[PDB]
Amino acid sequence: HWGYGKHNGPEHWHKDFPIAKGERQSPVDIDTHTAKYDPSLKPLSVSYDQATSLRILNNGHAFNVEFDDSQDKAVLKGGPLDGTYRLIQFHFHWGSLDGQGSEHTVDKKKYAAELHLVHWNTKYGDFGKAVQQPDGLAVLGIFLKVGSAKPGLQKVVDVLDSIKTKGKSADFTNFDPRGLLPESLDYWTYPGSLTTPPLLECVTWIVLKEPISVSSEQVLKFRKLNFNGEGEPEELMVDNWRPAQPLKNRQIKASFK
Ligand SMILES: [Zn+2]
Repeated sequence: HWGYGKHNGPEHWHKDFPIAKGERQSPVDIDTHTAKYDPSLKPLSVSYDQATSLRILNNGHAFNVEFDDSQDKAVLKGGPLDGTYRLIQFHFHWGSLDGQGSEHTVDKKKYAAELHLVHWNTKYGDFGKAVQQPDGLAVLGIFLKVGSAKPGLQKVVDVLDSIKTKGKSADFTNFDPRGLLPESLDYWTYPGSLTTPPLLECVTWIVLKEPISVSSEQVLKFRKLNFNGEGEPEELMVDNWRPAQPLKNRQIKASFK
């Protein structure tokens, strides 16, 4: 029964998931002056032209846009990664107010939201096996700020009324995740974890420097979702973000000077 409330939020997770106090937890603050440029890091290769989106699901903590990951259709490679990582789903974390919502921070700055494109390492065969490995996942994190609308987000925003409550799903085919990417693929990278229970330490994080802009109307639609099921007391799905965790024995690397 973990969540984001006063009685079950991030400060309680360690009781059920002791790895919450582990050595490589996420998110973290990205101190830009202390990140080190690593000239040997390769450009990212984001290959989403053949992506097959299938469905959108309200899982009670976020909404996931799910993809067919039974072939190499939408893959992430390069950068810090060895091998090929398949896109399984993306989701967001967002705030009740524009001044909070992101999980990672940049020099302590919080963005309005954060997009996570979740990929798993094909050498492990399936997602459930991948999360048990220290190099199992690669998550592309993209910050959202409020300003101009993001046209490529609109199809997502418009279906949210159909998945208001926990356990609702809707068909969501032919969505192109390339419309959620900023111009630049400059990034920071570090080893970390899932940011929701089970908090497994299986993620190579790749956090883009350049945020995307979304409109106030778009983020407001996020905030109309519900954490609860239909016919349960309504609680708005907002502030579904875990705060920054200690960096411990990790160095954040930058792909750019
Ligand atoms: Zn996430």
